[PDB]
Amino acid sequence: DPLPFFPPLYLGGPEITTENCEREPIHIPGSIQPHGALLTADGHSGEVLQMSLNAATFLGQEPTVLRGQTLAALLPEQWPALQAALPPGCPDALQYRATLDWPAAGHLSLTVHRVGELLILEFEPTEAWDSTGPHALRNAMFALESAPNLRALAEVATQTVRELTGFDRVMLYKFAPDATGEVIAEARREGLHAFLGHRFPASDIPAQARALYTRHLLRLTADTRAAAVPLDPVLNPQTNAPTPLGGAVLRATSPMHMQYLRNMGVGSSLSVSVVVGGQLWGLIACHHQTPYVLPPDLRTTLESLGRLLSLQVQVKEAH
Amino acid sequence: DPLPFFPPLYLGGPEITTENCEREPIHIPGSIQPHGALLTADGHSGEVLQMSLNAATFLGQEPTVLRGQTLAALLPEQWPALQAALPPGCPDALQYRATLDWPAAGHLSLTVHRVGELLILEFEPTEAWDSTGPHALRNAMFALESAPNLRALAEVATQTVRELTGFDRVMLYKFAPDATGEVIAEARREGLHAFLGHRFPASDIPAQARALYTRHLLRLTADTRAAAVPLDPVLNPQTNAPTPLGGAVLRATSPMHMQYLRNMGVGSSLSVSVVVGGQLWGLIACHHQTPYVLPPDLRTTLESLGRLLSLQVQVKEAH
Ligand SMILES: *C/C=C1/C(=C/c2[nH]c(/C=C3[NH+]=C(/C=C4\NC(=O)C(C=C)=C4C)C(C)=C\3CCC(=O)O)c(CCC(=O)O)c2C)NC(=O)[C@H]1C
Ligand SMILES: *C/C=C1/C(=C/c2[nH]c(/C=C3[NH+]=C(/C=C4\NC(=O)C(C=C)=C4C)C(C)=C\3CCC(=O)O)c(CCC(=O)O)c2C)NC(=O)[C@H]1C
Repeated sequence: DPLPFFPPLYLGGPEITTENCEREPIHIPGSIQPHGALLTADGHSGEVLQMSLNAATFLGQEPTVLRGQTLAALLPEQWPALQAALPPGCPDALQYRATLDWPAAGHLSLTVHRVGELLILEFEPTEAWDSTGPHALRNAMFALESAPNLRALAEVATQTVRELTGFDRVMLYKFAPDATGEVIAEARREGLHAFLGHRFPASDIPAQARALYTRHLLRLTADTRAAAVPLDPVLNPQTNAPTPLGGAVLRATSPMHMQYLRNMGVGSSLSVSVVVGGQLWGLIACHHQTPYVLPPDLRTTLESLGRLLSLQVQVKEAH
Repeated sequence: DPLPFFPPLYLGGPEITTENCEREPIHIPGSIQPHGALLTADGHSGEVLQMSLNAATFLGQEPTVLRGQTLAALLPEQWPALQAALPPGCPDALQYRATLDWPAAGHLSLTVHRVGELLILEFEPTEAWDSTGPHALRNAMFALESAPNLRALAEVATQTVRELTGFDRVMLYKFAPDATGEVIAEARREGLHAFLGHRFPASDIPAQARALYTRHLLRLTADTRAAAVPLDPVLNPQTNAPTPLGGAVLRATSPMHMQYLRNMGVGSSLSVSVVVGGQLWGLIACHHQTPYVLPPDLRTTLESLGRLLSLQVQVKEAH
């Protein structure tokens, strides 16, 4: 049961310290990570309402020009499909995805979700050969199914995610009822110090983060030294209030957690929730030594693997 | 516990009737469906040993020319990857998949699996826009997870598979302990007669088919009037014995079952096993009124959906 959040910094909220960090409003940082661009749009008319300041880098046109234009004009070939896929009242985790062409190498991957009356559109560069078929997940299911017990399932899950992603470290981090955690399996690059069997205080993943991670099952920091890029305007004009970004992987990471990652020598981090009977059971927690953008198709594969693993854990815990 | 099979027709076995059909060797028909091509190759040297008679249609070169050539020569860009993906002793259900270019429209999809010392290579045409992302499955998982009980899960599963495939009819067919079956959910085109709630004798899916369907989880008939195309030579030269084709979706369907489908007015059929605690629990059973080749990526998506559904059933039955 998390504490209520304080206002974010851009609304005069307090600075976050180790004394108050359970109240950081991590879902509304009003900014994104710089490896992609974000727009928000009215859910009915498709009018573009907010834009990340870096949008020209990815979209080819300046934020000041794009604002107020409709998606019906900007994305004539996707707007109907997008509307149909995300009707009013749909779950905020439901996503529409499409691949767009862009004057640069590879393509742009577009991911969209709906929060209330707002559509949130994420654009990130993707290379052609950076596709992952349904086979990745399909082939992986076999070894997960043959695991004879919970610990063996955990060991195969971390090895499989490391093989699929190439991350330097992949852990299964299990929560105890007091919200402390333990690394119960780990696949890692030879020579990296082991976190296997190590336990960590509840404060390392505070209660509002655990709540968020029960609703939105994947999040990441692509570069633990990269500065966030503001949304402009920072408030959603529909509401004159902050834009919820929990459902966007481009959401800026809490600075407190960015410092934690840097202190561990981590250049890139990603985790996927394992949710069992509606409760946060654990995380598939991944590190890389250097910045790294896991491709959208692979992130989606990892999400599905998380759901599979949650069901396999739920089956085994009943036994 | 199925009866032992008789020899196949091409080894002088008996004709199959309603009196002996539990002994039809359905896994070794020595032939494939005509919408793709099949080769078999030695698992170590990659020498091509058998070829479907129609291979020139898909590969551009005549069967008589391709035989005896090595995959190292024929597929220089895939042979190393293929070898690495399917090492000796790997599960016969494990697959390697790749998309090849071919002088015709779209591409060729290549699917490979290993049985003993043999590699079995299936080639089928696929269109560019016939790709299905990991998102299809990922988005589908939500409604399956929210289903409040087993029957509701069944209803959402059939509707979801019908939405993903466009099939005229999608059923969940559940086996009873006496191997009879019941259609426990059904999504169908308006106006088609309902099979919902109908029960069927065990003989409609005989014991050797149920055994096969416990190991190889997807099979189909793309055109219920299409004649099978022989493999040549029909016997695997490694063994001087029939080539097991259970793991190839291009395997020719039992003529008995083809007639059953025609009697039902079905033009195309596909099913996916639901396997719970290693036992065949049921099938996701699909019909179309006319011939139809579900694309490889969508078939793989359906496989994964079957595994997901099996785990969700297993979770709910425990409760
Ligand atoms: C006073 C505030 C604190 C704090 C805040 C915080 N932590 C997170 C998110 C995560 N913390 C994680 C912790 C671990 N990663 C590890 O590798 C290990 C052990 C080896 C642990 C215990 C993880 C996995 C996350 C999830 C994010 C990710 O996978 O990178 C947040 C939320 C970040 C966000 O989503 O914006 C916050 C606010 N952590 C602290 O220790 C104290 C100082
Ligand atoms: C004497 C032999 C018989 C026989 C053989 C047979 N049947 C199958 C495979 C299937 N039969 C299925 C039956 C149903 N489909 C339906 O729509 C309904 C009810 C509405 C039923 C009861 C199904 C679903 C299959 C699986 C294949 C598929 O999905 O199309 C085989 C094996 C075919 C193969 O894989 O080569 C065989 C040998 N069926 C008979 O009724 C008797 C005459």
